[PDB]
Amino acid sequence: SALHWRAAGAATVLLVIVLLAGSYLAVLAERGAPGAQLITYPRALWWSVETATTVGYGDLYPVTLWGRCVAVVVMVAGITSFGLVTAALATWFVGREQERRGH
Amino acid sequence: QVQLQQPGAELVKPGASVKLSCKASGYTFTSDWIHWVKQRPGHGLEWIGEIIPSYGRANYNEKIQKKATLTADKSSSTAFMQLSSLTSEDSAVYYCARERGDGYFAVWGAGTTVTVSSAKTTPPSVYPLAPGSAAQTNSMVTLGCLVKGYFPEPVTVTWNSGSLSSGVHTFPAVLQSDLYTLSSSVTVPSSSWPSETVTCNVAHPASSTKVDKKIVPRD
Amino acid sequence: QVQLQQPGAELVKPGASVKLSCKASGYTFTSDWIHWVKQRPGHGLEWIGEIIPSYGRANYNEKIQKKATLTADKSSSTAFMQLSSLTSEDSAVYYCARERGDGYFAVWGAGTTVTVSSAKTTPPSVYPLAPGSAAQTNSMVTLGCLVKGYFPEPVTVTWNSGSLSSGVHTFPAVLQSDLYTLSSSVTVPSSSWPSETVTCNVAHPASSTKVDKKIVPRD
Amino acid sequence: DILLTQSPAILSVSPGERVSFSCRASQSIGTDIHWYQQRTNGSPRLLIKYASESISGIPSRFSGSGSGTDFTLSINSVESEDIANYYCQQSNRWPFTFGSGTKLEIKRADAAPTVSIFPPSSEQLTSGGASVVCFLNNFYPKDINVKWKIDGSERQNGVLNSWTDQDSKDSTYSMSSTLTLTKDEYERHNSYTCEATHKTSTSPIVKSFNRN
Repeated sequence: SALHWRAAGAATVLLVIVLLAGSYLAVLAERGAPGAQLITYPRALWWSVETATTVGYGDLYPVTLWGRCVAVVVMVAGITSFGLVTAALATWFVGREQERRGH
Repeated sequence: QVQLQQPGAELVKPGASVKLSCKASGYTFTSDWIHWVKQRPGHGLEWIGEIIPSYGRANYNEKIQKKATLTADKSSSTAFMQLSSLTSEDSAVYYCARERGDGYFAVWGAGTTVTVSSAKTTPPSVYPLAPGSAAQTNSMVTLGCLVKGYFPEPVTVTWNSGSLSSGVHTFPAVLQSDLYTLSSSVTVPSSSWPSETVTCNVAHPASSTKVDKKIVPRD
Repeated sequence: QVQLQQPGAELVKPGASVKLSCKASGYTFTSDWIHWVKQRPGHGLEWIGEIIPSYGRANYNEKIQKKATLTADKSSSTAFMQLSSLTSEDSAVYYCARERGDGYFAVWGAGTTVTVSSAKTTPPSVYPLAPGSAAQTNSMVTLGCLVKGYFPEPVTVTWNSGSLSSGVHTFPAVLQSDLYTLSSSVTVPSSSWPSETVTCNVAHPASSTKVDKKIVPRD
Repeated sequence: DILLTQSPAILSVSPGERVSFSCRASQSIGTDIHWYQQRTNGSPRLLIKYASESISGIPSRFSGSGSGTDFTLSINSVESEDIANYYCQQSNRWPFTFGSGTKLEIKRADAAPTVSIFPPSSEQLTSGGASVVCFLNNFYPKDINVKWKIDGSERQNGVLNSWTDQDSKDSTYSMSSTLTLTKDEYERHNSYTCEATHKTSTSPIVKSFNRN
């Protein structure tokens, strides 16, 4: 099993860990901030997914410094993760294209 | 099971502080928040604050004078609320409740009656109330017991250690010269008393006292 | 076509239940939702609920006592509404309508009159109403027929199996000793009757009865 | 902070009738409204969550509807055990907030009080005190007067009255009237009587005893 597939697998596991830790820590950052909506675990988890995929729905977002710090890590993990799957598919196609010219 | 166990009462001198306890059982998650809610007599529910025991962070109602400090003991599954420098404004029932981080109080403690007063704790006197000799009986009969000269609130009255629940009234205490008085009433089929026994049980949490009193006919 | 076919009436004893049917025709999509709407006499439209026949999922109005259960038969293109434990609150016209999943009721059924009552179904008696001998005729003449002692509602009156529509009044029923009565009126040029025939047709869905009555001059 | 308005404060209904409690939020909170029941001397109990979701343990009789700002808790066919204060609570925005509460009150048939007089107890006399207790039990409506007479003369000193809230067993009310004297004041009168004036009788209901 090639590096690029191990890495994509790793990045998926690591992103799901980031989405759960992020759920938990967003609620922990945002409770105590009057007006905050990112304060129960289930919608925190939905929030973490729409943040990682950079969907920017705009139904939920953090209003505190530590919530926003948590948000930044989730976004970076999401963009890296999905970038790494792209790199992995590039490698696969470059390989399949070497072979298809008998290199 | 009882998910949340709180002490029935605390008496506190004006100016003094008190730590309320809340010992949790059933399922505990990392996600669990313990909340505290204040209810003054004849008034509604007031959210005081929250703590997450797994991390130990606490948030408080901004809109009210901060009286409280929340701590928890991870090992003994107990949350504490330190109310400090109390006055008669702070006399109330304080509930603890458990929230799974999903927004609603699944389960509440039975609540701690906190009374701020300079007066001494006093256990109640319990007195039987059996009818007079000349009173005619219906198919039913009414018995009671008189719980007087106790402080502070509350008391819990039960009949036949809790097995008698149908036909029971407990009147709200009246307060007279820094001592409370109430009475409770029980109705049973006239045939069933006194051949079947009838006992009032009177717990006074503040004095750690519980007394029974059998109701027998007047001699 | 008629896109949605509902039975004209159902009588239901208080406490009893009833299944209303709604047989669809024209185009059917996977996307199609069938809705039910309640209208009490002299009142407005009340959304009861929806089902998607292709998947069989149903949603209901939360704001009202759940009386209904929606099912559909994919094969017979029929949606059903089981209303259970009815009372006189539930007496009403229930419409079914079809929505293409784009938000508006393109087409409605003719509606089922549901009456909750302990009274027996009774077909109507139909009586002619031809003028008396002494009545003078204008260029027009007025004829009618009297539909009395039926239960429950409704009846449908038509003239000349529906070919006569201009000059027709049907009065709302009045209710007297658990039986309804109404009358309907028809005006035709005085020349055209009786040389051209005039027949009232009286359908009573609840009793599966339809009767004709020719209006002829009094002998 | 979100304000929850519960109007009206009191809701009267007849037995078996449908009842709706309103909760209005000061801004949209989707379906993040939860409903609690608190009976007399009892702790709150969750009835409905997220505006409409059943809790196991709760009679099917209870339901919830609404979204945004306007929320309704409903009971189809009320009964005596429903007598309580009902609160709403939001979890959309920090901090969580409660509605001011709505009391349910049932209008049942008029019922005359069952009256019981108790002479003071020997145990009480032993401590130089004497309380004469009168129970006016299971009556409706809740308006009622109690009169004390000693030896046929009316008495007002040393009398303390307590009324219960509407009973969650039968929708009735009850009241205690307790005449307190010293052993001595009690020892120098014969007859103690408790007289109850209620809507259900033009005549008082009277109970007496003689210390003899």
